[PDB]
Amino acid sequence: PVCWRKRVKSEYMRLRQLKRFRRADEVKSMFSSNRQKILERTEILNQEWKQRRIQPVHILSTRECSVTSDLDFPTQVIPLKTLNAVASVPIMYSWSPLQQNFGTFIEELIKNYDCGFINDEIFVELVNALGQYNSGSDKIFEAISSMFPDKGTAEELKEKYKELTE
Amino acid sequence: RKRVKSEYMRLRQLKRFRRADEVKSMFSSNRQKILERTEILNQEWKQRRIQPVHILTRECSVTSDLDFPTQVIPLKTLNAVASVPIMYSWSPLQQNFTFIEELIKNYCGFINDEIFVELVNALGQYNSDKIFEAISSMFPDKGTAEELKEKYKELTE
Amino acid sequence: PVCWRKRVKSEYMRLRQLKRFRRADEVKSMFSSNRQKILERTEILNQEWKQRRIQPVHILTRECSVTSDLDFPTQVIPLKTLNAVASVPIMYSWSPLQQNFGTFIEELIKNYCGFINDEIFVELVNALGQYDKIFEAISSMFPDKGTAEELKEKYKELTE
Amino acid sequence: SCKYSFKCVNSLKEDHNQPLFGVQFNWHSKEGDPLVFATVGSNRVTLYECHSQGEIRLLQSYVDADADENFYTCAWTYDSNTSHPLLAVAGSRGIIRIINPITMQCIKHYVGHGNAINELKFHPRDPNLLLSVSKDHALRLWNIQTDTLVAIFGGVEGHRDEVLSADYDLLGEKIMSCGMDHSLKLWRINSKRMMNAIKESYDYNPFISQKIHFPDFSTRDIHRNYVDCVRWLGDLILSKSCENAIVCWKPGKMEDDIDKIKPSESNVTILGRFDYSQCDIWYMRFSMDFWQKMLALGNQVGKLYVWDLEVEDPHKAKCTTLTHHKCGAAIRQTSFSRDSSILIAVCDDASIWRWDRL
Amino acid sequence: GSCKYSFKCVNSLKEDHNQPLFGVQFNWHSKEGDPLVFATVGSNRVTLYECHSQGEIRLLQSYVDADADENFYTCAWTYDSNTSHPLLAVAGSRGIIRIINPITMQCIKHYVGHGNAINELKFHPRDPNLLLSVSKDHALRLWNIQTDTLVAIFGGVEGHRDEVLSADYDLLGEKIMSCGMDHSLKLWRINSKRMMNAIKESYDYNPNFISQKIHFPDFSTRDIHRNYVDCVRWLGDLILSKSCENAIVCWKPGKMEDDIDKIKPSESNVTILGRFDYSQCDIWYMRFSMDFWQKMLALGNQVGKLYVWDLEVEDPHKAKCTTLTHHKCGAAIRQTSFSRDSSILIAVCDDASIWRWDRLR
Amino acid sequence: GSCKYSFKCVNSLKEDHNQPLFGVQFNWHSKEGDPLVFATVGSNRVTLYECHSQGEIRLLQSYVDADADENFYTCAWTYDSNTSHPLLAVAGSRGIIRIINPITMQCIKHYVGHGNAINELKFHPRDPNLLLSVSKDHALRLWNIQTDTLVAIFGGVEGHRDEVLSADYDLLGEKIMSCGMDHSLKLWRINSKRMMNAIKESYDYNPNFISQKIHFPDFSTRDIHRNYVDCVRWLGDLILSKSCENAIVCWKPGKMEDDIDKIKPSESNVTILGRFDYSQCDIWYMRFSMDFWQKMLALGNQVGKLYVWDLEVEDPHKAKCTTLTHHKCGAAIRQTSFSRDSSILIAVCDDASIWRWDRL
Repeated sequence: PVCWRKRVKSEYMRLRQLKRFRRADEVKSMFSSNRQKILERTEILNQEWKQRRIQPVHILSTRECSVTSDLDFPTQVIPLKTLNAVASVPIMYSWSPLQQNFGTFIEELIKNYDCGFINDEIFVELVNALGQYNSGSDKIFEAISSMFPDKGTAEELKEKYKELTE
Repeated sequence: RKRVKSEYMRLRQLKRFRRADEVKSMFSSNRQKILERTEILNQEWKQRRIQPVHILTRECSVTSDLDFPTQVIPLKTLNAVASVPIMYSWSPLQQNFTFIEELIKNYCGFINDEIFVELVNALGQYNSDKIFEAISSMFPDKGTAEELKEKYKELTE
Repeated sequence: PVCWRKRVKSEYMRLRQLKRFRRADEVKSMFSSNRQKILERTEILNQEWKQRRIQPVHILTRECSVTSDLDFPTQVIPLKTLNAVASVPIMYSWSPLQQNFGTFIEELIKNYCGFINDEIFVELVNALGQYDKIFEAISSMFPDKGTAEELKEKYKELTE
Repeated sequence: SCKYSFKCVNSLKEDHNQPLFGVQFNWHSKEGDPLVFATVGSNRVTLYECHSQGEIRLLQSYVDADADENFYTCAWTYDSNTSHPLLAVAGSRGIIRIINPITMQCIKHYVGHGNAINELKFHPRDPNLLLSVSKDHALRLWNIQTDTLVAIFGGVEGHRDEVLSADYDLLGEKIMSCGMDHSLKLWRINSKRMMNAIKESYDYNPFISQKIHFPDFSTRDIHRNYVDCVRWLGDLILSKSCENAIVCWKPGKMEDDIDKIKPSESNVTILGRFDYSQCDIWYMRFSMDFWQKMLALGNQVGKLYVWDLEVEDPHKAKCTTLTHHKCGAAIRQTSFSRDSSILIAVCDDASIWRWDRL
Repeated sequence: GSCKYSFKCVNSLKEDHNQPLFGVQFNWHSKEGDPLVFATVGSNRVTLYECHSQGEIRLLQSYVDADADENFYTCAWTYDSNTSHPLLAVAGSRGIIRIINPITMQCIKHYVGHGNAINELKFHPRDPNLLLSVSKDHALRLWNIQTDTLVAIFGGVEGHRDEVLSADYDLLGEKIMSCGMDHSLKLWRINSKRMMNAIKESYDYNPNFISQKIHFPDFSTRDIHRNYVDCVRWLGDLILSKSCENAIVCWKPGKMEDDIDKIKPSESNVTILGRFDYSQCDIWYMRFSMDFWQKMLALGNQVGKLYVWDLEVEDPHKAKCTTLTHHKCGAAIRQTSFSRDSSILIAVCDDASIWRWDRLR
Repeated sequence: GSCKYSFKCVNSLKEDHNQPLFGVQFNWHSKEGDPLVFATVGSNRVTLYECHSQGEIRLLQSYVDADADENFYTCAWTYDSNTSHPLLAVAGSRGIIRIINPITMQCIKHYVGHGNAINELKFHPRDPNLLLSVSKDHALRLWNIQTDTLVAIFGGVEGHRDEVLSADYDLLGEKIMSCGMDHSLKLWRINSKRMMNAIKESYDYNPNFISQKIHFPDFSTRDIHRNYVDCVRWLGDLILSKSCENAIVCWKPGKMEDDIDKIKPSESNVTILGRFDYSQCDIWYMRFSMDFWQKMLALGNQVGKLYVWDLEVEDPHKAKCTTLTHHKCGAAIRQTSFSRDSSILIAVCDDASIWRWDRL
């Protein structure tokens, strides 16, 4: 009756407590065998570190930065180095059942952009300054057009140089 | 017509003064009513001798802005309050109405076949059909008494 | 080939740095020219200031406090409340023909029926009985109680 | 000026960084025993002991098993059979717990209410009578000696919204409640109906709970918004709301006696107003000392106002302002020690501020 | 390279309302030998302080508006020529100008003209009675506070198309430069004969007056900033102005060679001289300041840092500031103010704090 | 059962941006005798500090990304085999890896290609050139920063199905364990012949390159935590991992008797050894730390408290931890870092504050 139901609780609590003791003993040996592996493997890593001799980081010298401290220590100010921007690569992709499809100087022009990248005054000064090297005279205008295509093609820049020098 | 203006402020200051004196004596009468009844409570308090509160894995901390150091004491967990599983029926005629708990706390899945046979064998040391009725009364999910008795005969072989 | 665009890149930046130099020179000159204008004009205002003798500000129910993180103590002074400003009610009407548009009653609404009881109403008329003409005074000052002779119908009824 | 002056001698901070809503000194301490107070916030109850030189010793603290529980208030009492002190706490989920700090165990639970409990008050004369005011528009009176619900104050003419506060009068004959329905209501417990209900709450042994529908006085003409704190000042009433004033008023006309006030009473008399500033947020409760000589209230920017209730015209008298540079959090509740030597304030940033009278 | 002005933080206060302090002004009208006093405005409060040795800041006066929903944004000092009393003007969200006399401790004059909130107040550098107000109602207004008349309304058909956020007289008080949320900066000459006649007739008025409606500014541009312009000041004949783009632009109307006094209203050119660069000042209504001698530029950012540039160097736009920082100062700095002798720099914050920075010599 | 390690707060710093600092890493490659230095990442800023006597923390170097919208989440130290320079890898919301050289003070390498933001960077314990980046795109990637090649992509048809929040090499660098927002923890071996030949061909590459996609992990489980897993570390052949349920679970694949290197991918069993319990750390992206010798475990909570466990006791899961607290430290601690000798412990917070704890 009620007495058997109490021994069921009794014997069940005992059987589970035993199996708790059984597994507790297991994880203790799992932890102890495991630390031996950590001990030897970290020693391998450490013995490799004692071979290397890596150089120490130094503070070796208009934007700055500051770090403040709650304690006796003074405010520290050092210059803020700006990390070079990462280049976005202009990927273009074409798909058809048949096929698929896919320097320094021009970023020089873009970022200190305050005509088409070069004005008439500097363009004429440029043509004149290049006449020293060399009998084509066309190779000059083809090169200026190559690097400054926004101002015109080779034959266009030749016409404009003559316009501006009259 | 400016004496209606000052005869009025004459009269309303007359009644502003009278009501100011009314609450003055109201507070005074009320204060002694406070004085009498707080000492009726305080002399009841002097007759009592209530015990003082003293210092007692989860811990707790209390920091201080001033030179006093941080204090750490354990965090006693208050026992969970039981949600009563209620039920209610309606009719124009009528209106009707610890072991399990820690089994669910410590959690077919309650008792598995290996520990089930150890439980039967353990209870058999006391003397078996009464044993299976007690086990299913405790673990109804494992099966009824007759189900448990051939459950044990199946696993014994 | 590649040698020519080498030459124009070097000659271009040679000529570009010469003109950045030139514009840097012009802003340099603009600032220094401007600085003497600042110096000249700020001393004009400074000499005008030395002629005047402005009085200094001096210290002090609701109070205010100002605390300090450092060793200075907390400062408390009374808070002076600024007199409220009245944006007057403007009623404006438009026609293609036209365009249409003392303190005691301000004090009357603040310390707040008809603004005046019947117990103080009759105490007011007998207060002025010391000094028909009486009740056109009271009704223009206290309009809600009624007109001038509604107010002597008023006094006849509570007298009896 | 104001007569009482204080010094801030300590500032603590509990590790949960959660608003502490309530703080209560244990006034049942016997003369000579150190002054002890309790705090409630989040699912935590914490007990402290005050000492020399500003020292505050951390004694005990408890966590409710339920993580979604949020205690709002606490209240001290004692077991007259054992003279052990007891602390009752309640909050968001509407369950009353009775903690025994001597045996460091929770001894009793009461799960009657419908929603959150906003205030807990013990009868001044009978330590076993506990009053809980709740979000379900009702007040409940419990007998924690026999675990019986004596009465339920509310119903057809009870509060039509959350009850936020209530207070026994000094001798414990009547209750004054207030809530979000703008109204303050008087509940006489010295009635013979209520007296017989309290007697049979004790006579019961293995229940009849009396539902009081009508109060003995009601007014909605003191404040024009939620009333979130009410306390008796003898036979007068102190109650506040978001209009930055504690109003001192009384039912009836100036000369009308409190115990002769009929439920029909259509009048109230407002004696004066304790004016303060920047306390327009909800659930900011004010406090008095045992002798009802001082009145304290903290505001939402860390300042603490203390009034002298014994001067000629308290409503027109200046108050003492207790302010500290590092204290800018909203003070949710204050508590004087029994001898009024210490005043504690708890804030929405789990901070505790100790002010010692000079 | 390094900047030459260095400061030490010698005090920090906190007002009891814990509401943002938007404005702070030192009284530059005080005579030599009188203590340096400054005013703060925030919430519905006006507060006056007196600076002393060793960082001590004495609290002198405090005022509250009867209206709790009033929110003062700015203030400006002046004086009564007849009585030699200093006067302080305050204004804010309710669009009402108040003049407070700290000597009598009364509020002597109210002006309630504007259609909405007032964002900046400025007094003429040569006439203490002429008060300029810029407002949310798209217009500027010039008041004569001795005759209680409104001299002119700077706005209309070619005035600002959105809120006016700031303005500033030039040093001699001949022209005004304004800016606002329509991205524009506009020039209003007050030394024109129309304005000169308006000012004197405003002085000649006595009751038995209409104000001059200026529709067209003498210059306008949207081509300095790409967003709202929330603070403008004159630097001699050049302009300093800023937006939310973490830079103060130094520019001038017309081409490099052009005289300010010969810029015609048709001028479609502007010249950028340079930019004072900084960081973390991208929220709105953060104002920079200069000392009387216009040798220093100060600006606070939204995380409690205080930038000070030397304006006297050859390339001010290319030189580093000194950042003044304190471990306990982390709230946005709405405005700063130098004392007349540049000895003290005060900064007010969004958490109602005040920070006193004393110059090291 | 007190924890034997105890610390003292000796300094508290604060960077000027007042933005959350998500990562802190001591430079463990520093040689004996050189001062202990550490790096913090937060906002678009990187900052190197030097620790000195009496709690002094010297400010050494600081960098800002040109992109104002970059937000670095993690960093990791390595070194150059040839030049002996230490190197620092940083990454965050924009999913690009930068290699900063503090000796020359310039950014020497970009690695762009991840689908989305990178939540963790880790360097191979034996090969300084092998970098691991786990990302929002559900994948892991192994880079060879000597030849600038992608060695392998871990993920695909049986990889993670949501963001990858953390990963860790074992001590000898033979396998990787990763976790993420899909409740999963997956084991990727790199000592397989397929991976070792991919690492070899990455090295023998010269342009004068196909990266291998690993679709199937060598083990995977969702039966450890019931929510996102935001931090995983190896403890020998055992694993420590945590979620928002306020516990660090110590577990191992297979059953108790099963060897880690004999686990084959079909394994459906796991074994929970114990749990390191704490409180008030239920927000996401809160990472725990270990010293080099794996004798201590440290984790900060969201209200400024810092827990430190002694992992070398008999019952580590059942032992009291040291609770480091300070009255003015109430901001969420995002990451901790032990010096190599474990004499110093640094914590960085959501209010850009840096806390220095010196061991006693």
